Amino acid sequence: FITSKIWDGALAENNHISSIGNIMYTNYNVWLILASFILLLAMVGAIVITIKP
Amino acid sequence: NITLILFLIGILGFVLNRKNIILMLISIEIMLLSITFLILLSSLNMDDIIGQTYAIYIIVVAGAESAIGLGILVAFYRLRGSIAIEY
Amino acid sequence: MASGYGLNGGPSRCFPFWQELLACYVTNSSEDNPDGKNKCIPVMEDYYECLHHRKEAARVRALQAAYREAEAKKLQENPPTAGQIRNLGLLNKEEDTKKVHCA
Amino acid sequence: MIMISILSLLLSTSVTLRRDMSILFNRISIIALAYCILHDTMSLSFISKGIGLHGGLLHITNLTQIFHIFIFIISILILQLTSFYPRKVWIPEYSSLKDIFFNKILYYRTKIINKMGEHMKIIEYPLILLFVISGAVFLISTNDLVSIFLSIELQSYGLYLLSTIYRNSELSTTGGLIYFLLGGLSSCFILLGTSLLYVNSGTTSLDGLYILNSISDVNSWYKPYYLNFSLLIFSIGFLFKVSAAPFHFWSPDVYDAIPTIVTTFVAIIAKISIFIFLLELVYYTNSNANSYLSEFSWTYALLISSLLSLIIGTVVGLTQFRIKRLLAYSTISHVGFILLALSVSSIESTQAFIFYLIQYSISNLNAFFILITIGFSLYGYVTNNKEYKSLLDKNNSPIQLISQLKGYFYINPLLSLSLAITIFSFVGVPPLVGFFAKQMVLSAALDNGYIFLSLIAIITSVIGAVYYLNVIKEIFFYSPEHEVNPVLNESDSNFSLRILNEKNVLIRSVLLKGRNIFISSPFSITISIITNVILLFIFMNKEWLSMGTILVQILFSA
Amino acid sequence: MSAMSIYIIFVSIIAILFLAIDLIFAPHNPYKSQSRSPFNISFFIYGLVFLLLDLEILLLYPFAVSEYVNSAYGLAAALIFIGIITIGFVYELGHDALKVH
Amino acid sequence: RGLFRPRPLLAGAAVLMLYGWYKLVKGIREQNELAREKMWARIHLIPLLQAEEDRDHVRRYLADQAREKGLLGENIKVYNSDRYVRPTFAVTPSKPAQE
Amino acid sequence: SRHIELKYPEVFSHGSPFNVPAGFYPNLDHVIEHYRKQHLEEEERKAKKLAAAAAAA
Amino acid sequence: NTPTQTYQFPSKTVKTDYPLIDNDPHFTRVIRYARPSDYAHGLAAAAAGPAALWLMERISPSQVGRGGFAKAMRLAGFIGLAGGFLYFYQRSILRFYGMSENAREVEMDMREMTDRVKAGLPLYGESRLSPAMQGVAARQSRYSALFFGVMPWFNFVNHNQHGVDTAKYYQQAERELEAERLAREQA
Amino acid sequence: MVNRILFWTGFGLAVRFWQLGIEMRPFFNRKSLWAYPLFGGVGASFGYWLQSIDEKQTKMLEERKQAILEKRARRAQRQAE
Amino acid sequence: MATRKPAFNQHVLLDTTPLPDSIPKVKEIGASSAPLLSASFFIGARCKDYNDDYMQCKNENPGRGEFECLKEGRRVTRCARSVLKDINTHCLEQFRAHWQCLDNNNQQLWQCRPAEWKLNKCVYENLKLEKVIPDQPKNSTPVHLRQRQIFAHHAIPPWERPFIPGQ
Repeated sequence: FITSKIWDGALAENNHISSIGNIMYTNYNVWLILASFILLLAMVGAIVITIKP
Repeated sequence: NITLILFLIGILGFVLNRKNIILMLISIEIMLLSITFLILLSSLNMDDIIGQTYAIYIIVVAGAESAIGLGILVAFYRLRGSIAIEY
Repeated sequence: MASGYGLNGGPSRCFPFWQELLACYVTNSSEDNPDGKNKCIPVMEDYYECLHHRKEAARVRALQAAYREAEAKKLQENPPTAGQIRNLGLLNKEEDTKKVHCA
Repeated sequence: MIMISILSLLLSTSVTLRRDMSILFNRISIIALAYCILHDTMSLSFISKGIGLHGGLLHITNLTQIFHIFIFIISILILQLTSFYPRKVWIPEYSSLKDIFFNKILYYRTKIINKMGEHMKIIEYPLILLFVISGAVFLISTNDLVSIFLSIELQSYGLYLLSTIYRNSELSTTGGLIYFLLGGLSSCFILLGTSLLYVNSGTTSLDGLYILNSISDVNSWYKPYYLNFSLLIFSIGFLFKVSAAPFHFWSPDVYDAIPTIVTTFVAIIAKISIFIFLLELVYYTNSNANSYLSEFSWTYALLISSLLSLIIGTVVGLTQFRIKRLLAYSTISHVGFILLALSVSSIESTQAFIFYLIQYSISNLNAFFILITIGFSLYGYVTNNKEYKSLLDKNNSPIQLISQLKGYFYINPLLSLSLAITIFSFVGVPPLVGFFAKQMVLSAALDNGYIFLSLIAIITSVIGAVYYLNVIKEIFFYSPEHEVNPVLNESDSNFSLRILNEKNVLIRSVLLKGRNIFISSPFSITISIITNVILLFIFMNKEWLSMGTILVQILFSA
Repeated sequence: MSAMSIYIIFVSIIAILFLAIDLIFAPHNPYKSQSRSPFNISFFIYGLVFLLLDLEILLLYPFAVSEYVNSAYGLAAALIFIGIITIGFVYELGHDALKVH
Repeated sequence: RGLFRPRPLLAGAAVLMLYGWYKLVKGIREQNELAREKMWARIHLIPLLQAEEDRDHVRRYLADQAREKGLLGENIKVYNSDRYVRPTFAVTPSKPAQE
Repeated sequence: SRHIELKYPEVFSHGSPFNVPAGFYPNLDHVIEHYRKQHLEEEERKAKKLAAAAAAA
Repeated sequence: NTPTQTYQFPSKTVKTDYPLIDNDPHFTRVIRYARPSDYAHGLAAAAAGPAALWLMERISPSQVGRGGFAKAMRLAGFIGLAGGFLYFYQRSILRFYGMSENAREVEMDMREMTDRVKAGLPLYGESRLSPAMQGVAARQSRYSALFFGVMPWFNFVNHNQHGVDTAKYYQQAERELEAERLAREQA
Repeated sequence: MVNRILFWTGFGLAVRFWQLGIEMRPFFNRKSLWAYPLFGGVGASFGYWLQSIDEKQTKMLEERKQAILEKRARRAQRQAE
Repeated sequence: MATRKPAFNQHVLLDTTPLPDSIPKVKEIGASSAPLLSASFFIGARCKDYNDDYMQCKNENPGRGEFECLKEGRRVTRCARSVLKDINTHCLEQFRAHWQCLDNNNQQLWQCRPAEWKLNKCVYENLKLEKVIPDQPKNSTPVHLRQRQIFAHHAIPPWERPFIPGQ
């Protein structure tokens, strides 16, 4: 494998966590909403089946 | 290719297991990690942050599913006292 | 991949191929003429080549075999050393630059 | 709307620990779903094969919106079981519209109506049900591989939680454990299939996968074996969740172990969402030109599962004696018909598929409602049967044996007739809605050359009819083993009822007996409407069949 | 050979030496059923709520290193996500699953 | 003792918080202004750096095409497009330099 | 139908706006013109329907 | 000043009965173009929720303890208010989509948007968001009111991607910018 | 004879009858008689609404038939070359 | 050679083959990172048009910008080369002071304002080039013309003054 540099592409590089953050809340935020509902359901579900009311 | 071998290991967990249902949960976690490992390496080869984002949601969902399954197992153990199948 | 968002915050390296594949399909395929999507076949191959590099790998190893075959036939009386190589194009090392370039 | 109801219900539920609020929370979930129907009804004034939404992660079609509404309506009907007490006190002197709206009746209701029953004291039950509904609607509307996975986990995880929400039952906790364990395996196959799609195509978009497939269907360096092979692994995980053979073994245990009211929702809601989602995926991957791709088409897994579900579903049902295990095997047989219609992808088969799924869901709904209502009708009956005395979780599943229905036609004939009509519809006897459903699937299969599968379908139907006839034989051909409770009507055991006006002033008093306790109206009316829809379909079929005709014409619109 | 790589080696070597001294010089002589009790559900609940809450924080860390680009639009969806997960925390508090009293 | 009455402590806390936020507004705004200068400084350099890299890629693409036609007799076509794709693989000599 | 109509034609506007190399994005003017025509045709079809079949009543 | 590019983004074309005004109208346009019957329908829809719960209580009493019914009515009122408002929003926005009879609205948008052209205003306003973020906002909320039974969403962003060729507005503005000039000349 | 309004008025009457039969409650006591005009009235409403669905469905199917023929025609004229 | 960030590289591959004679030859820039950072705004002053033209040429030729824009590529090199000769003729001392300060200060411009103000005055009164930063907030002083730098490790001498051109 061979690699070289670019300059226009490297003007302000993001770390991977910043590249994810760029799109995670705006372009693909439906996934984030869906995941929150799964986390919500997991929280309420695991509590309801294990503890005395 | 490592991800393939890991998926086999998780698959073989069910094949080699008649009585240990705790190993059943672990095999599901190995398979999920194997599939996530494969997505992550492919998205590095294809220069795609969406693949990394997909991995993050699988981790979240796998974590949430482990929470539910451990909860269901606890509701089962409370009435039974064993996690062992009499086979 | 096809998303348009690469690892460094820029666009993904295969996105232009994906955009052109979608462009070819939208403007050549239709309900009146379904066979226009056959024009997309070479663009789809280019997108698959950008993702996975099979054809490029097949060419480079075919060529490298020939390159290493011919390189063995020739006789290197005085190949450049790594030290001379590391002085290529440097401010006060004109002798090493000429030796490396065989000029 | 469904997301607002869940969050608002959760917040009200969060700050309450009062178990008498369960019946009220269930009734609000009904109101919330009625608004969801209203909003989706307004969203049906366009014609499109599909509009992508929210950055292309979701989509809407006319078919998507119709089955959103259908899921809401089935969920409102199931929600009645937890919104009304099973039995009521009715007398002919509190029957006028002025009495119902301005007067009130006072009597000791707690024992009669089963006020503190288990299905009336689980606060979060309507809320978990809404989470499953959200999983199902989102999966119908999913345009994207990541959206598919998130939606299917959301619906699946709620179903596991529903199967275990009766935490004090050993049977329920066991069934929840089984569902989660084998459902976790099936989810891995779905994630594996979605992952192999992504690593090969470089896209998460379903649109993009269909485009690649469309170009690859021409008549060498990157021949696209992955698409069929990925969807094959993908489909197997979905075959587990609809309990198609040979991935069926879990459902007869789980459906029998969990309480019957839970089974009603668990056994019905998931098939609707997965089958509808599979429909679009089947249409857009269908290789029109006979190429090498069609040789390895993933949809043969659907056709093999259809064959195996026809045989297993009918043969294994022959020696079932537990009524809920018989319904599980009856569903697997009916899934074989649904899978045949989906596998043959034609305008006729898609029409047959759409009509079959909706009629099957209302029919399996009628069977569960009748089974629950019969169980709640034995309140004023006693039996000395030794077999019935050794049943487990009798409160959760009052009817567990087919033998418990012996002579039930002598206990309540019209409710027994409703059961018999529903079962004869499962067989496919004309002119019930079930016959017309089977007739449409057979037509399309024969018109597309699926003769061998057409013949196996008719032969399996005769075998399936045997255990259906056996339930009916039990109800009609024998005397019952249940007798009315002597003390419930002993000529000296009267409970008091006060009738009062709007000013809480006593108008009259009346003495009452066990003979004045009836099935609550919500269950009798629901059974009655559905029974008459099954029976009188031949006079009502135009608009219902035309809806599927228009939907398919849009999906196939060249 | 990088500083981080050398660092892990040296830290592990420290642990080996300490083990080595006590396993070589300290005197050694080998001096050398049970009952089952129920366990407290509180310990599963602590781990449960920790795990789900720890997952929610991880999903917010990309936002903290992407705020300039996200601007108003990202903040809205980040706030929606926060609002949804604090409702589940309100459920955890209100139902006293931490055994408040 | 006044050192432990909540009211002067609360007032003291609020002033420190109010001062710290006022300074944070001045800091992040000037820091955002420094980032504007740094990018525009890089922007002015990008064409002269990119043109130098563009020439280097042109040189080596041609040298690879000359190698292939000399070695293999003709040029194998990897892409059907005419576009320049930066190579993923490169022919390498069998050994590195000696020193 | 064999031809696939995009549910989400706006996917043509996807792509990161940061660190864009010069000449990276392919030209999409024929594509936008394709969807301009699709929109203008549909509006005309509605225009020539509720203005031509409405003059009868 | 026609921008010479009045259709800048590939939009989804949808078969409907009535002319498309705006596939992603701003929240305040949807409120302003609402008909008085939309308020009537939305309020009656909102009241239906707590009224249905009250009717169930009077005909099939819940046997709840002392304060339970007030708590359920508070939640039912909020559910009805949410559902009533979403239904109200849908009724108005369906005319912007062209999915419902919209003649009063087609006139009003033509009136309003021609006026901004003659004032030199941007047709849809000025955004604090980056152009790319406007694109993301436009692609999230376009036709999103058709999903209101599942997920709500509203456009609070001033973007320029509304799915409609805007040459018609510039044609109308210069047509009457010339008429207003000729009257000034005839004076 | 399939008149929608009369049929669904009858359907509502049959629902009340079957419901009373399922409940093992008398079919006709005087103070309950308002229910039959009610169930039948709700049935009549369902069938006026089904009437208007049928009108829309017929128009949609008629447009579809023309489009298929129009599609068939142009393809036939295309093959004339 | 791809733009992927390497992680396991252990070797470098060099090609000695020159450009073909069909391509006109340009001499490359011989300035390292610190000097051309301190000359960047002066390059941006004289060479804006050619810089923009070269990037517009490449955008006009997607997928082919390398090969189809070599001549405009050569013009950018010659214009930036002209600024670096010009500064090395008229402002060499102040040039060296600034980039040697930058090269000791993590190449951060706010750590070298006194040297930058010295050079900006010298460049302005010899080559008539002005440092310009687009879209700076109008209510505030431009950051590069502020007496005090909040993020500078060394506080700035009160006597050293920002160079406002034309004052």
